[PDB]
This record gives sequence, structure tokens and C-alpha cells, in this order.
Amino acid sequence: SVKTYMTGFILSIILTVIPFWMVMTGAASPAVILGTILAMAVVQVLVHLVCFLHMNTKSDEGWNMTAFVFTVLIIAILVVGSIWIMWNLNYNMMMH
Amino acid sequence: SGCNSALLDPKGQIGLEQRSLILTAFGLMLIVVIPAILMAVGFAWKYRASNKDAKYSPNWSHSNKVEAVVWTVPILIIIFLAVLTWKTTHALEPSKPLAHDEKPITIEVVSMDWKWFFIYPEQGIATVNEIAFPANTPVYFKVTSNSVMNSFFIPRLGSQIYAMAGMQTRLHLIANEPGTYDGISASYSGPGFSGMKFKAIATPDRAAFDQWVAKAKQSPNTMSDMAAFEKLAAPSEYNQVEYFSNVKPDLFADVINKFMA
Amino acid sequence: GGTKIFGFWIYLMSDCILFSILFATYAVLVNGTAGGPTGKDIFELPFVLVETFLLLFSSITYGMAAIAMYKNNKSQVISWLALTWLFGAGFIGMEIYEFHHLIVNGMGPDRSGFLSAFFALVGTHGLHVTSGLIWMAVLMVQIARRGLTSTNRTRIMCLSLFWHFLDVVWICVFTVVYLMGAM
Amino acid sequence: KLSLDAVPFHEPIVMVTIAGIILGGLALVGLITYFGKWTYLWKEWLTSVDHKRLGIMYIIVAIVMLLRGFADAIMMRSQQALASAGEAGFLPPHHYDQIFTAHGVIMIFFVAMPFVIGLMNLVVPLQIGARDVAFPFLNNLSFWFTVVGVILVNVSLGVGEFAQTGWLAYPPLSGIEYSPGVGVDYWIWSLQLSGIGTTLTGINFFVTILKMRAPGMTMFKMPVFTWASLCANVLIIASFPILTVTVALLTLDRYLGTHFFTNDMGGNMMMYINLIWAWGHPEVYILILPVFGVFSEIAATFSRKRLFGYTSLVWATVCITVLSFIVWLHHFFTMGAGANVNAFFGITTMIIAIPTGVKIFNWLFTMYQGRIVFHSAMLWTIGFIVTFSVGGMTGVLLAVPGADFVLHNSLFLIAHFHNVIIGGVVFGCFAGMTYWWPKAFGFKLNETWGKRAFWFWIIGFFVAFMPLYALGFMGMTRRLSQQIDPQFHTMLMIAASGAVLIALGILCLVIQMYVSIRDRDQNRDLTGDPWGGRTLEWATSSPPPFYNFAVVPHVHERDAFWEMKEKGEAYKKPDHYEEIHMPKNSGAGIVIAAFSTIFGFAMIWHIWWLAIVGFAGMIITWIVKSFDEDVDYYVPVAEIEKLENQHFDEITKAGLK
Ligand code: HEO
Ligand SMILES: CCCCCCCC/C=C/CCCCCCCC(=O)OC[C@H](COP(=O)(O)OCCN)OC(=O)CCCCCCC/C=C/CCCCCCCC
Ligand SMILES: CCCCCCCC/C=C\CCCCCCCC(=O)O[C@H](COC(=O)CCCCCCC/C=C/CCCCCCCC)COP(=O)(O)OCCN
Ligand code: HEM
Ligand SMILES: [Cu+2]
Repeated sequence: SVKTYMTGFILSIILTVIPFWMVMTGAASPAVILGTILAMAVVQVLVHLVCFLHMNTKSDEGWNMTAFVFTVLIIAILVVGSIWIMWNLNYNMMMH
Repeated sequence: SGCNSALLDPKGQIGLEQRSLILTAFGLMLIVVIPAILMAVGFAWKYRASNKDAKYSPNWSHSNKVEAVVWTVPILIIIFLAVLTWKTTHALEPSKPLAHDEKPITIEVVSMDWKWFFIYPEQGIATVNEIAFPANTPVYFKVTSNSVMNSFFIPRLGSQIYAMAGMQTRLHLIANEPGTYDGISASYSGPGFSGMKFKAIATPDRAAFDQWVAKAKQSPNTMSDMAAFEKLAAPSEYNQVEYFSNVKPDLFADVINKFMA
Repeated sequence: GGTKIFGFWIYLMSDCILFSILFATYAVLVNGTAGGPTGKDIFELPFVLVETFLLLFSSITYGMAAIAMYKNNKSQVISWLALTWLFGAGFIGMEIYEFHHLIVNGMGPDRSGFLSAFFALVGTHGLHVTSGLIWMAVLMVQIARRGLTSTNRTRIMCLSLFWHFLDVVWICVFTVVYLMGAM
Repeated sequence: KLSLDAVPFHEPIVMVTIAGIILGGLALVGLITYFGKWTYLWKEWLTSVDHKRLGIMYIIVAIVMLLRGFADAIMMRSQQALASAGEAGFLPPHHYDQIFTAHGVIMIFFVAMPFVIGLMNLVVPLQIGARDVAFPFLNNLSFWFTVVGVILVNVSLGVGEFAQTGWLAYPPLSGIEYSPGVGVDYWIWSLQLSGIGTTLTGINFFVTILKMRAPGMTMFKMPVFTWASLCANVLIIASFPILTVTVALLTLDRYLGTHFFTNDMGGNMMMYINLIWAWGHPEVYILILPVFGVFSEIAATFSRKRLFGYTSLVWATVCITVLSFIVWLHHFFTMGAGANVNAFFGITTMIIAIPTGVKIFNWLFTMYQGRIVFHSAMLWTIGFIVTFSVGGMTGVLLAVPGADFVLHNSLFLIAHFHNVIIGGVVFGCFAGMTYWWPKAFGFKLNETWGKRAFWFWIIGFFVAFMPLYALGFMGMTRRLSQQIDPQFHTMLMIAASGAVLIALGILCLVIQMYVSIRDRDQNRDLTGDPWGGRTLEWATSSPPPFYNFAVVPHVHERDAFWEMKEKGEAYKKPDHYEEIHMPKNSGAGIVIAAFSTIFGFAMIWHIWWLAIVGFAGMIITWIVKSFDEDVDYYVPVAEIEKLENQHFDEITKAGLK
């Protein structure tokens, strides 16, 4: 597994350097910088999942990608419900 | 379920719509829950272990016919209840301007430490554990807390809102009938929580509310300056009704800005 | 044998839930700067960058350690584990150094809600990395004493999941708390 | 440096009588252990890595803490009955506010979670044909973390206080500025340890169900209590970490002076309610799903009929598992949120009622055309259907935001959650006790006192919380202790009478536990398969062997044991018994928990030196236990022959095969 870790080494470096460069040096309107750092972070997370964690469909008869998919769904539900609720809450708590 | 209770037979339009919603939701689930209990007892008696003439048929698991109605009838009742819920949640929400042809009276509420403070900015009055509003006149509550979360709640008028420090919550109420309505904090706040009771004297007319304001303007003490507020915000469990002649022009905002900063 | 790896994987899913809760708390409290730092003026992005490929290199050297564990060599696994522990200790030291230049100043976790949530999220990631460093040290001691025989290579495969999950959490961390705070 | 502990525990009050009673009972139990079995308790219990004994100890802790929780609840009912239309009661506001908080915390985390976890621990490894849980030492450690939580919430009674904020400790009142006492520290440091233990329990059982199944038992061939436990463990894994965070986020609020939830310097208190209920409702379904499995098994067993809707009853459980994370805002509808979020979460709450209703109707149709024998467990099942249907109906009445705006924290909410919690979890945890008592302990509970306990419980509950629905409709709010109202007196006195009836029910249950143990020999389960029995837990002996299986049966069908009873191949002398490795009992769970008790009590009271050596006591033992290499022992085939032949001696004595 030397190749896959080194494949996930140059990819990890090149997807953890361009976000820092885009943010520190600007060179892009805020909306493109945010979208690109978020995309590069989702892709680097997937690269670390597939290359480093050795994620695969079969695993021990599923239940690893399935468990990870369920955990991602619950994380998304919890985060988007703790932002959407609190955005609607904090909006309705103002002098306005 | 008391017939002459506060939830049943409310004295507010936002409470009457709330009771209608409660009754129709309770009715919608009777046609499901009541069959459930009735079959729970009927199957137990009819089949039993000694009722040997019953159709004792084991190993009968799957029934596409039975499971179909079992899934569908709650689905239909919940779809209808969900349409009703959406309508009544966008209709009976607090901060809804209550769609009336009268000018809402703004009553800035501040749930202090085991007492309620009310500030009528337009009238200049300030009261402790007592409000008053004309009959069939909208009342607009800027409910905030001073120490800990509370819940402004007039059960007969319907609907409650949460009082949080640094946060202004909007609560529109209205009293369709004149009279005195009990008020309470519905969120536990401390040892004096059982004493956070106020009265809501829904005056018969605007003239009786002007009489109530004029009586409050005869209070020798006045709500001038924020330093008085800290004196009133001192922890005390059971506070008698106290009136204040005039208030600082923006006292409720300065209560919120103690925390919001 | 393989049940322990699966159990640790679902514990890592539980830690994913924990870190998601911390991320939501930060994302809501990020604007709660009570007349203090706004985050943009204190995050010092280059200091994060040297941190972020100081924990990125750590995952790669632990990967080397794991692929050596697939082989029978023990010296290679101990050397790569020591390198991983050095990189993790450097990361934790940089975390403390950043904190020691925030708590000494009037910039501590009690300064504001935003600083409290940033300190909680990053300190919880740092406490997970420190738990990983203690676990890596204990595992190195076990490997030296007993070798990659059994229930020691299982611990290698659970600490690999732990360390790589930690680096993924730090990917999310530098993406969200850092970086986005400073534009 | 004793730091904040000092001399004042509770001397000027009459909780020192309760403390002295507890000390006397502890001394009596210590003496009874002293003469008789004292190392046995250490060597077979208290160190066990066996799922059956850990489950029994979980259930014993649940009963022992149910006595204290119900003592708190009878004091609450007496205080509320006295205060209404009368003078002040025996509980001042200070003390009473520790009574509802401790009642809710003890009943939820130490009476319901341990009871459900004990039932799952005892049954699931048996049902899935597994010799033990996947992580036999993460089970004893988790039990002892539940025990350290119990010890902290009981020490709170004598030393210090146990929080005057509510059973969830809402942020501004539970903050260090408004609750400077150690009560919220007791709450935090008991709940966090209990949550760690419960998260480890959930991990253990999730791996056990997914990986330790018998060969041939697929996902849709498992018993329905196993599916329900799998769903509750999914929820435990995906929800208790939230409880770990927010409580910890409260801890830093009270210890480091942070501002996560303080309303002063940018903190948002509304975040704590969002997180605590995003954990809370998933924990509610964690409590209710295993007893749904318990009632599915009891109905299928005591109706002598196959479970009606297995596929529907498994997919409804899975839908409840996945839909319980989108509902939580229905706990703070009155927070002031917009109509859109309130309507969305109310609709989600009403959509999470279709699966439960489907499960109820599946159980009803399981009774349909069946030989319903009215055992105590079946009576509990019928009472559960009757009460839980009402409790859920009132639950969906509070699920419409337009009605929760006016019924949020009334006694109608108290009646909803008490109706569902009792007629659900409590009925399921007593029906499991009656149903699986032969399968853990060789005797059977006395059916005469079991029926009396059920009738007392059902009648008392229906006259202790039906009045609370009327009180909620009358405008009474939750935690009223002093000067309630004259109007509330009649219904509060009826509720007090109902609480007395529930006390008589608990006493009848205690008498059943005594009259059965006294008659442990004048009844018995020689076969190992009493009351028919369709799942793969009744194929063993009534006190099942420590390995609990010598063949790991093939199953290859849904019911499994009912199939092999039907087609004869039920009781077959297997023949060659291979050596099977069983985990070795380790006491490292006790010390790690004990330092936790040292860590918790030294964190509640600010003895940092003892907390440093308490937290470092947990770690070093964890390190030392890692070094341990003797973690399993092979049981000799001679003992497997001796036990299995003994079991078949009784199978043969009766009908046999
Ligand atoms: C484990 C116990 C348990 C269970 C199973 C439930 C189940 C439910 N609960 Fe409850 N709850 C429980 C325990 C609690 N609840 C709470 C709080 C709570 C609140 C808080 C509101 C507020 O805070 O102001 C709401 C709205 C509900 C609603 C519901 C609903 C809709 C269900 C549904 O899942 C019930 C589903 C069952 C039904 C519906 C009956 C069977 C169905 C049939 C017969 C047919 C179905 C079809 C239709 C109904 C159309 N609950 C609280 C905390 C109170 C507090 O301190 O704030 C607790 C402890
Ligand atoms: C005085 C010390 C002060 C330290 C301060 C900094 C915090 C340090 C925290 C350290 C926590 C413990 C780290 C792990 C030590 C033990 C490692 C270990 O045992 O490894 C092997 C172990 C068991 O392997 P088996 O083969 O099953 O063993 C069989 C025999 N029992 O492997 C495992 O799978 C265990 C994995 C452990 C993961 C630990 C994760 C810790 C997470 C911490 C979260 C913190 C959250 C933030 C709040 C912190 C408190 C304010
Ligand atoms: C300071 C803040 C408050 C918290 C204080 C307490 C902190 C945590 C203390 C330690 C708790 C965890 C102890 C774990 C003990 C070992 C677990 C273990 O290895 O169990 C094995 C299984 O191996 C595993 O690794 C289990 C599966 C994977 C579990 C991974 C998570 C373990 C717990 C990590 C810590 C969780 C809490 C961290 C802190 C959270 C925030 C407070 C059991 O199976 P056997 O075959 O019997 O093993 C041989 C026994 N001689
Ligand atoms: C069966 C006997 C029980 C009785 C008589 C009883 C009675 C009560 C009473 C009187 C209250 C206070 C109501 C109020 O003033 O707001 C209460 C609160 C509560 N009970 Fe129970 N209860 C019982 C069992 C249980 C069980 C089994 C659970 C859950 C496992 C439970 C959980 C709670 C909770 C969570 C609260 C609210 C705590 C709080 O507000 O902080 N109770 N109970
Ligand atoms: Cu809920």
C-alpha cells in the first residue's frame, strides 16, 4: 500500500496547500474562495477516507461504509438542524 | 380535561383557535387510538386461551391486505394532521400581528428574579406581577428575561413564549372577554418559581384601561434610571403588585443591552 | 479479532457525532465576539498551515508503520511509530503554543463565546491527539515488549483508524474554524 | 486540602434520617456479605464479563434506584397535595427543587437506561446465539460506569445537593452564576460517566448484534427484540456523544468560566437546549425501542402465534431509528422560533408516530387468532398497548406546535411523558423481568403476586397521571412546589392517591421477588423452555451455562427455536464438544470505575489534587489492563459435558427428544 499512501500524500498536500494559498493571498472574490476551500476539504476528506482509512464497499460485509454513510447523514442532520434552528432562533431574538 | 378549565373554554382568540386545534387533533387520533384499545381488549377476550371455539390460526404472519390498511390509516390521519399543523403553525405562531382592526398595546415583559415586570412604553407605566389591556384589543408582548429563562404564559388567553436574557420574543395575545386571567411562568427558574404569578385584568373598555393606567400613574415611586431596575431585580420570591409612575424612555431595550452588550 | 477494529470504527463514528456537535456549537457561537477578537485577527493562518501538514505527515508515517505491520519487520514499525509520535507531539506543542499566546493575553476561553467555542473545538481535537499520543506510546511499549504477534497488530489497526480520523477532523477544523474565520 | 467539601453536608435538615437509613442498610448488606458469600460476589459477580450476570446486576441497580426515584416522586406528590389548598409542605422550595431534578435523573439514567440495558445484555447474546457480547470487558466497565453514576447521584443526597435546575439543567439556571452550588456539578459528573458507560454499552451491543450472530441467522432472521436492541444501540452510538459534549460544554461553563451558554458575553443559551434535546429525544427512543422488542417477543410467545408483521415491525423500528434525529425541536416549540422550523419539526414528530402505530397494530394482530395465555407478562403487554396508545395520542397532541404553544410545560407534558415512559419502558422492564426470570435464575416469578403488581400499577397510574392531564388543561405548570392553587387541589389529591397505589404496586413487586425466591424450589424451569418460547434463548438451561451455548446453533430460519421444536430437532445430544474460549473475569472494571468515583467526587467538590490522581488512576489502570495477556480461558470439554448432560437429564426427565 505504498502507492496509495503516496497517492494520498501528494493529493493531500496539493489539496491542503491551495486552500491556504487562496485564503492568504486572496486573488478571488469571497464566495469563490469559500466554495473552493469547502470543495477541496470535502475532496481531501474523501481522499483520506479512501486512501488512508482503506474504506471500501465490502469491508466486513458492509457496515463500514454503511456505518460511515449513516454517521455522515446524522452529522449533516444535526449540524444543519443546529444552524437552521439557531439561525431562525437568533433572528427571532432581535430588536429588529 | 376540565370543561371549565383554562385550556378548555379559553378567553382569547389565539386561545380559542388553540382549543379548536387541540380538539380536532384529539378527534383525529380517536378514530385510530380508540380502535387500538378496543381491539387490544377485544382480541384478548375473544381469543383468549380457553375460548376454544375461536379461529386459532398460528403461523399467520404476512397479510398484504391487513398491513396495507395498518400502514395507510395512520398515513392518512398524519397527512391530514400535517396539513392542519402547517396551517395552524403559520397561523397561531407568536410574533404574528394578530390581524385586528385595533392598535396593539405594547407591553414589554421582563421576567425578573421570581417576579414579572411590565413596561408600557406608550403609557409610561411599569407594574410588577400585574398587566391590564382593553377587551378585544390586541396586546403585543416584548418578552425578555433578566436572570434566567422563563415562560410568559396566560393559560386562559392561550399561547406561551420563552423569556430569555438578551433576547426579545414577540407574543401577540388578545382577550375576547373582559375579566381577570391568571398568569404564570411556565419555565422553572428557581426557588421562587412557584411565586411567578401575575394577573391580567382585561379591562372591559379602553376607558377602564385608562383608569388602570391613571391609578398606576399615582404611584409615588417611579421607574427612572437603570439603577432602580437593579434594586427591583434583587432576588425576591413573592412580590406584591407594585406600580411605577413613569419609566425610562427605553428601559426594556436597556435590559436587553445588559446582556447583548 | 476483526470485531475490535469494527467496534473502534463505530466508536470513531460516535466521535464524529461529538465533533459535529462541537462544530455546530462553533458555527453558532462564531459571531459571539463580545467586543473581543473576531478570529480573523488571531488565527495566524501560516501557523495553522505548518500545523496542518504536521498532522498530515503524521498520518502518512503512521500509514508507513501500518504497511510495515503487514510485513513482519518490527524495527520499521517502531521507527515509523516513533516518527508519528514525534510529529504528533510537535502538533500538540504547537497547539499549546498557540493557546499559551491566547490565555496569557486577554484572549482566553472566558474572554468571549466565540473564543470559548474555538477553544473547546480545537482543545477537544488536541485532547484526542494527546490521547492518540499516549496510546501510541503505550502501543510502542507493547510492540517492543511483545512484538507484532496478536492484539498488538489489532491495536495498530485501531490506532491507524484513530489517527487518520483525527487528521480528517483536523481537515474539517482548519477548513472551518481557521481559514473561514480569516476570510 | 479537602477544598470545597467541608463539614456542612445536610445536618440542619431531615435528609439525615434518609442518609442514616441508607448507611444502616449498607451496613446490613455488608454484614450479610461478611457471613456467607463474600468472595463469590467478587469472583462471579462484580468482576463478571458474562452478559447474563452483568444484565442481572444492571436490573438490580435499576430496581434499587427505582425505589429512590419513587421515594422522590411520592414526596413530590405529597408536597404538591399539601401545598394546594393548604399551608406550605414539608419540602421548602430549596429541597423540593432537588427532588424533581434527582427524580428525573435517577429515573431516566439510572432506572430506565440500566433496566433496558440489563434486559438487552441478558437476552440479546442468548437470542442471537452468541456465547458472550463482542467486548466482554467493555460490558463490565460500562456497568461499573453506570454504578459510579449511581454512587454520585446518591452521595449528592448526603454530601451536598443534586441541582435545582431540572433533569436536563437548562443553561442559564445551571450556570455557575445562578447555581453556584455543587448540585449541577453532581448532575454533570454523574451524567457524563453514565453517558460514557452507555456509549460503550451501545458500541458493544452494536458489534455483538452485527458480528457475533450464529451462522445462518441473517439480519431478517433475528428476533425482534434483537432488532429493537440494534436500533436502540444505533441511537446510543449516534446520540449519547451529544450528551457527552453538551454536558462537557456545560462543565467548562462552570469550571473554566467559558461562555458557551452564559447569557452574558456572547454565549447562546438556546444552543444548550437544542443540543440537550437533540440527544434527549433519541434517548427517549433508546428507552422505548428495546421494550418494543420485549413486547413483540412476549406477545409472540404468549399468543402461541407467529409475530404478525416482522418485516413491517423491523422496518418500522428502523424508520423510528432514522427519524428520531429530525424531531428534537418539538421539545422547545415555545422558544420563539419561526413557524417554518416549528411546523417542520411538528410534522416530523407526527410522521414518527406512524411507525409506532404500525408496531402497535402488528402486536394487536399477533394477538388476533392466537392462544392468548394471560401470564403476568402478557398482562403487562396488554396494559402497555392500552396505556402507550393514550400516551402517544397525547404525545402527538403536543406535537402540533399550535397546541404545544399552550401545553408546553404544563402537567399535560408531565402526563404525556409519564404515560409513555411508564406504560412503555416500565411495563416492558417488568414484563421482561417476569418473562426472562426463568432464563436468568432457575425459578419462575410467582404469577399470583405478578398479576397483583400489574393491576396495582395500572390502576394507580391511571389515577395518578390522568388527573395530570386535567391539571395541564387547567393551566398548572410543571415544577410548582409552594402555594400551587386552590383549584388544583382535587386533582393533585387524586394524583397523590394514584401515587400511593403505585407504591402498593412496587411493594407487591418486591413481595413477588421475595415470595418467588422463598419458593425457588417449589417451582422451577427444568426444561429451560417455559411458557412455550419461540426464540433461541429458551434452547438453553434455565440458569444458562456460562458459555450459554455449546453448539452455536444453525438457526437458518426466522423463529429458530420454534422451528426446531416443530420439526423435532430441538433437544439433540450434540456429541463431540469442542473447547471454546471464554473471556476471563477481570476486576479492572471496578478500579477504573472506582477512580472515576474518585475523579467525579473530586471534580464536583474542587479537590483538584484528588481529581488529578483520580483521572490518572483511570488511565494507568487502563494502561495496565492493556498489558494484560491472559484475557480468555478455554473451558475444558469435561465441564461442557457435565453441564450439557445435566441439562439433558432434565430434558429427558420430562418430554425430551
Ligand atoms: C420513552 C418514552 C417516550 C416515548 C415513547 C415518547 C413518544 C412520544 N412523545 Fe414524548 N415520549 C417519551 C418520553 C418523553 N417525551 C417527552 C416530551 C415530549 C414532547 C415535548 C413537548 C414540550 O416539551 O413542550 C412531545 C411533543 C412529545 C411527543 C411525543 C410523541 C409524538 C411521541 C410518539 O413517539 C408516540 C407514538 C405513539 C403513538 C402516537 C400511539 C400509538 C399509535 C397509534 C395507536 C396509531 C398512530 C397513528 C396516529 C397517532 C395517527 N414528547 C419527554 C420529556 C418531557 C420534558 O421534560 O420536557 C419525555 C421523557
Ligand atoms: C495525568 C495525565 C494527564 C493527561 C492529560 C491529557 C489527556 C489524556 C487522555 C488519555 C486518554 C486515554 C488514552 C488511551 C490510553 C489507553 C490505550 C490502550 O489501552 O490502547 C489499547 C486499547 C485496547 O486494545 P485491546 O487489544 O482491546 O486491549 C485488550 C486489553 N485491555 O485499544 C483501543 O482500541 C482503545 C482505544 C482508546 C481510545 C481513546 C479515545 C480518547 C478520546 C478522548 C476524548 C476527549 C474529549 C474532550 C474532553 C476531555 C476531558 C476534558
Ligand atoms: C475527564 C472527563 C470525564 C471523563 C472521564 C473518563 C474518561 C475515559 C476513561 C476510560 C474509558 C474507556 C475505557 C476503555 C477500556 C478498554 C476497552 C477495550 O479495549 O475493550 C475491549 C474491546 O477492545 C476495544 O477496543 C473495544 C472496542 C472499541 C472501543 C473504542 C472506545 C473505547 C473507549 C474510549 C474512551 C471513550 C471516552 C473518552 C472520553 C469522552 C469525553 C469525556 C473489550 O473486549 P475484550 O475482548 O474483553 O478485551 C480484552 C480485555 N482484557
Ligand atoms: C411510576 C412512578 C412515578 C411517579 C409517581 C412520578 C411522579 C413524578 C412527579 C410528581 C414529577 C414532578 C412533576 C412536576 O412537578 O413537574 C415527576 C417528574 C419527572 N419524572 Fe416522574 N414519576 C414516576 C416515574 C418516573 C419514571 C419511570 C420516569 C422515567 C424513567 C420519570 C421521569 C420523570 C422526569 C424526567 C420528570 C421531570 C424532571 C424534571 O422536571 O426535571 N418518572 N415525576
Ligand atoms: Cu423528542
